[PDB]
Amino acid sequence: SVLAAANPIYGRYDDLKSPGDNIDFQTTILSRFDMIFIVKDDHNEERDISIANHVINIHTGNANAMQNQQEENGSEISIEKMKRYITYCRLKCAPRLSPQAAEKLSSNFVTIRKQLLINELESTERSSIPITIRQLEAIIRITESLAKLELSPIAQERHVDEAIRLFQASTMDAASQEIRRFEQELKRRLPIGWSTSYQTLRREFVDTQLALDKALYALEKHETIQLRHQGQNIYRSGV
Amino acid sequence: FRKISRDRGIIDKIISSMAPSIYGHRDIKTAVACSLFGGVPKNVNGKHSIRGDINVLLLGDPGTAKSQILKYVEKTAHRAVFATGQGASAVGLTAS
Ligand SMILES: Nc1ncnc2c1ncn2[C@@H]1O[C@H](COP(=O)(O)OP(=O)(O)NP(=O)(O)O)[C@@H](O)[C@H]1O
Ligand SMILES: [Mg+2]
Repeated sequence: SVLAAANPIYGRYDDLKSPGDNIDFQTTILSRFDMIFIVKDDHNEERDISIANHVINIHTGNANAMQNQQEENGSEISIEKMKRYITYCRLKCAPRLSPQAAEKLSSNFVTIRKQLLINELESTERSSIPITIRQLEAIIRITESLAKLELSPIAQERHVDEAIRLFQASTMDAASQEIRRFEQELKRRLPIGWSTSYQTLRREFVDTQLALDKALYALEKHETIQLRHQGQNIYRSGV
Repeated sequence: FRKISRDRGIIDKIISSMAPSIYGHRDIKTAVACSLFGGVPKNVNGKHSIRGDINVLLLGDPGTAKSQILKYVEKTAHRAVFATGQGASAVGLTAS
């Protein structure tokens, strides 16, 4: 196993810049990682307060007792016992996928491939973070490892759900990252506090055509619009 | 040492005593004092080790005693090494 740690180009991730400019690594080496995490300082004040209280509890030496209580409570295990347990799992078990797990994984592969295709069209360039058939095998290995914890001789639907969730939380999240006329049209034609049902906006804009969903993503990130009611109602919530 | 440590002004007398022939720059003298005494290095049950050393950057204009401060710290610290700019290679800094 290769566990690697790196900073982006420009050191801090530089969010408004393209990922293809922020990421040094070629798509060849990137594809060899089952999970790519892009880690960012969220700067959220509640989180920062929480981290500050935690880190103070580290430096004060409170954490020495806290970890021991957590271990004796059975909510945590030690370095030594975990080391032996990883060895035992690596020597006892090597699970297969059930047929149901196999189908869910296969359909998930075509789903994420479609997402990458449309994103490459929307950004009109090949993505730096890739999704390839090697990355299906990444989700397969993760599924098997998740079953390998409990020494289950087969992986099951639940393990595939967690494997898919982890891949979505890591490699997809790494991959995930004229309209100016249409947005001011929507601002003109939907005043504050009222709702346009989405499909009518789609018909009107088409009747003038993919600029619609870019406009909605921008206006939803801002306070001006709120996608109420299962996304059916475009609500001019803010300015 | 035990006697002078009792003085209410001892932190300030130490800080004033850092590089005494350099005028002003009490912030630099404070940063140098903090670095030269250092923090406490810590190790959380052996499972997580934490830096005790304090790293300091003197960023600024020419003719403002920065190099002289560093030469003083080379004079004063119990183990010290000094390496200017282009004179330091990657392996000459860490190991080779
Ligand atoms: N506050 C000061 N008190 C006394 N001498 C000073 C002071 N500021 C500068 N000098 C003198 O300025 C000269 C140059 O100091 P030096 O340490 O090389 O400055 P510097 O900050 O390193 N400038 P530079 O090397 O161009 O980045 C020395 O001979 C010092 O004595
Ligand atoms: Mg200098």
